[PDB]
Formats: sequence, structure tokens, C-alpha cells
Amino acid sequence: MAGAQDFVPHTADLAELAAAAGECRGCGLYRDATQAVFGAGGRSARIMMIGNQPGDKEDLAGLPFVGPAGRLLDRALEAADIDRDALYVTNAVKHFKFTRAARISKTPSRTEVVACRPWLIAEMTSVEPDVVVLLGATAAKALLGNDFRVTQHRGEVLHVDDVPGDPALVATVHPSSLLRGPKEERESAFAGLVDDLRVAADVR
Ligand code: SF4
Repeated sequence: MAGAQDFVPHTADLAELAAAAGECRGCGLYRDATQAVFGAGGRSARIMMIGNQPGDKEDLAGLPFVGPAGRLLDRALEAADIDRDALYVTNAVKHFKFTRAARISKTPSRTEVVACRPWLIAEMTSVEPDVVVLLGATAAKALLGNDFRVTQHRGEVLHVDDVPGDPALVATVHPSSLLRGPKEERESAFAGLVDDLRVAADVR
């Protein structure tokens, strides 16, 4: 009776989960958004990556990480030599939350994050990843609690006992943060993202 939970079907099939998410009304965000954006990859993936929400391009492409942030992330994954076939990539909330200016993303509230978390739990349960990479604060707090700071713990192998399957957890920055800033800072941050991805990839 809470959030998206009744919209989630009793199957681990990612195709069926994604179809069902197309119908979710688990919070208000389905109203203005074009469609739900489910994650992508297969259930044998070892590494799950969780961003914050679909962006402008993702909302219309119907897949996660197709915009500039995805291209930067792809460059980081390549530099970490993580095979893109080992990846299931998704977001903490599945409907683009936005405003327009004369589309701009707006932060999902904790309520929206918790409302949508059943989809994320269904994905984690379906994929059974060895490691979950949390890309930025919103994703991290979904799983690690609303007080958690990515800045104080990024690149640490974490395990919290209330997360299904007890996967290793590695929090890092969201790739969108590495698009706007000074070059030396963007280059320094890029190297830290590669580092955090390598930590996650070396689990097991
Ligand atoms: S953001 Fe998540 S909970 Fe809210 S309507 Fe979309 S799929 Fe359902």
C-alpha cells in the first residue's frame, strides 16, 4: 500500500519489470514525464550502477545514460577497463523530474526516492550483483540512509546488512558533476571516478 510497491510484479524478469514500470503511478512523477526509464543490461551482470534519475535525453530515449553524463561515464568505464557487458545500469527514480526555463532536472525528494525504491530492490534481487556503484548523493542515500555523505566515503567498499543479497557497495560522484567545472578540477575528479569504478570492479 506504499509507494510503487503494488505496481511491482512478482517476477525477476527485467523485460516484464520494465513493462510494469511503464504503468507505475507510485508517486506523482509519472504525470509530466514522457515515460518511465527502466534500467538496462542483463541479470548475469556482476556490477550494478545506480544514478539519480533520467535526464532530458533519457526521458525520451527510454534508456539510462544516453546524454553527456553517460558519455563521460562511458569514458571513465573504458579507462577502468570495465566491460560494458558486465553492467546493469539504472536510477534511484525512474521518472524524469523537471522544470522548464524560457528541460532542467529537479531533485527527487526523499519521499519520491522511497516511493520508487521497490523497483530498485526488484532490480537488485533480479540481477544479484556482486557490487553496486552508487553514482551521486541521491542514489547513495536511497540505499545508505538520508544522512550519508558521498564526499566522506566515496571509493570505500561498504556492506550494510539491510540491503538484499548483501552486495558490496561503492559510492562515488555522479558523472554530471564532472561536466561543469574547471579543467584541472574536472581532470582530477575524472581520475577519482576511475579509481572508484576500479575499486568496485575488483570486488571478489
Ligand atoms: S518515479 Fe518511480 S515510483 Fe514514481 S511514478 Fe515513476 S516509477 Fe513510479
